[PDB]
Amino acid sequence: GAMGSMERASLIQKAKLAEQAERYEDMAAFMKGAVEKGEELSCEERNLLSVAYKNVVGGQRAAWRVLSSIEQKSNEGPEVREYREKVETELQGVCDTVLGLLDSHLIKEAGDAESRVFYLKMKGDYYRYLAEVATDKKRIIDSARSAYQEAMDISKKEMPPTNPIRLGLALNFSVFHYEIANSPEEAISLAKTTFDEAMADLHTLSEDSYKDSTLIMQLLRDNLTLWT
Amino acid sequence: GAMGSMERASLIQKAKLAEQAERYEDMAAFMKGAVEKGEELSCEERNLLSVAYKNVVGGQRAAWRVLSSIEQKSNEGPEVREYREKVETELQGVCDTVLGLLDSHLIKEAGDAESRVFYLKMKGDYYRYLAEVATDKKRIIDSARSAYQEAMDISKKEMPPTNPIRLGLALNFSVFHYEIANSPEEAISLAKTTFDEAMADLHTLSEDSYKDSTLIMQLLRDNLTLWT
Amino acid sequence: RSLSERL
Amino acid sequence: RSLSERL
Ligand SMILES: COc1ccc(C(=O)NCCN)c2cc(C(=N)N)sc12
Ligand SMILES: COc1ccc(C(=O)NCCN)c2cc(C(=N)N)sc12
Ligand SMILES: [Ca+2]
Ligand SMILES: [Ca+2]
Ligand SMILES: [Ca+2]
Ligand SMILES: [Ca+2]
Ligand SMILES: [Cl-]
Ligand SMILES: [Cl-]
Ligand SMILES: [Cl-]
Ligand SMILES: [Cl-]
Ligand SMILES: [Cl-]
Ligand SMILES: [Cl-]
Ligand SMILES: [Mg+2]
Ligand SMILES: [Mg+2]
Repeated sequence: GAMGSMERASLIQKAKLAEQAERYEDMAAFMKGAVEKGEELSCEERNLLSVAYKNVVGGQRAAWRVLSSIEQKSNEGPEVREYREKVETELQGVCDTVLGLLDSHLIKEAGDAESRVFYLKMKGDYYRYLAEVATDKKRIIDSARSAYQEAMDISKKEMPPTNPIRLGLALNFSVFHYEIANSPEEAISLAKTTFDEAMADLHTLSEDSYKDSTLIMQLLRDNLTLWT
Repeated sequence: GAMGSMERASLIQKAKLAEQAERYEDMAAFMKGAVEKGEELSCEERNLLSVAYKNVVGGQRAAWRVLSSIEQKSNEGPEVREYREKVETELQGVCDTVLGLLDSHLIKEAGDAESRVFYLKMKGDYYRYLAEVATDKKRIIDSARSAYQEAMDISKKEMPPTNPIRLGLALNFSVFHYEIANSPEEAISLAKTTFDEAMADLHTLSEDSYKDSTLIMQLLRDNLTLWT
Repeated sequence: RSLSERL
Repeated sequence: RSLSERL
């Protein structure tokens, strides 16, 4: 690893600075270095990892989207395809790096539901990003589905319906159903059941937990509004 | 150069795609490659060069700003200084690359006022960016001032007061006076004289030129509002 | 496009 | 901070 020279704690500290500076590539490299130290991640540290790579891959997806749309209009010189391929190859590289970190060795060492569901959701997310770009695509979709399903089974056994990780997992799994798996009815059914079960569990939450959970439930409702 | 393999025209085409995709690092590398072909740049091509590097350096300045402020609060571990230094070193590298392109060999081949004033303004801008970060600083400031002054003398002889390059040059030169050279009165006097002379020349412009010029004159007025 | 879990 | 020439 490139960050083998820096203390674990200094990598985490600099990751938070990079976030403040909105330098998400630096942030990702710092958190990649922290992971490669070999110790498990705290809840805070896991979210720093996710925030960093989600911003990096997010800019890549947005760019791939623009170029792919330009490419498809020109099909209704080689430059548009070439550069779209470059961004695409770059996006796949970031996804493979994240999946590499999860496979070596964050997932196998994650024993608590909070950490294991988080990493398996993340694994589903980044196979979903690869899927958005693939054509191979069937196998990537199955890998995404498998990771999401494993995470769902654990969250249903081990987490209350208003747990933000469980809600975010269900939200993203329903996006997978709707956008990737051509299962819009499965997407709608999962969003409804997720929303309703969380609603019934809100009475157990504190003021702050209530805010955290309802914020994510609103995304479920927004999608249902767009989907129906 | 890294782009020695690609056609000049393909570099320009991909620069415009990178702009649409908001991939300004790619855009800068593409335009750097186009410059290194050795041919002079068209008006459009010059603005692509400026847009690309201005976005790259802009993100660096914004990040350096955040970290430097964090650093100074911690002075009223080495991590904050180290990472601020990394971003700073990275910012100086981009400025040196641009100044390198201007010195090899865009400026010496720029004969028209439109191109020569543009490159000399650009040279002043990127010495100003180095100045924001320097402490060496006196020499960098003088280099910025010298480039700006040379550009001003040519624009006054060769351009009408409403020329957008002349207005943008005067605007940025006044920012230099106010923010770098501790000459707030010189900044104010230049903004007033620039605004007034352009006002008198608007009657010569078309509808579209009128819009382009007044848009930049508003920035002069905004600064004067903040400065007085 | 469908809305994802936010950060 | 003072306003620069925009793109
Ligand atoms: C819901 O996700 C989070 C949970 C907790 C924290 C956090 O500060 N924990 C302190 C020790 N437990 C955090 C920080 C983030 C950031 N820097 N963007 S996300 C995020
Ligand atoms: C004022 O600066 C400009 C002038 C002209 C053009 C342009 O299209 N010229 C076409 C041939 N003359 C342009 C394109 C930009 C861009 N891609 N962001 S800036 C910019
Ligand atoms: Ca390694
Ligand atoms: Ca139906
Ligand atoms: Ca070279
Ligand atoms: Ca005075
Ligand atoms: Cl290694
Ligand atoms: Cl590495
Ligand atoms: Cl390695
Ligand atoms: Cl070379
Ligand atoms: Cl090179
Ligand atoms: Cl070189
Ligand atoms: Mg150590
Ligand atoms: Mg050629």
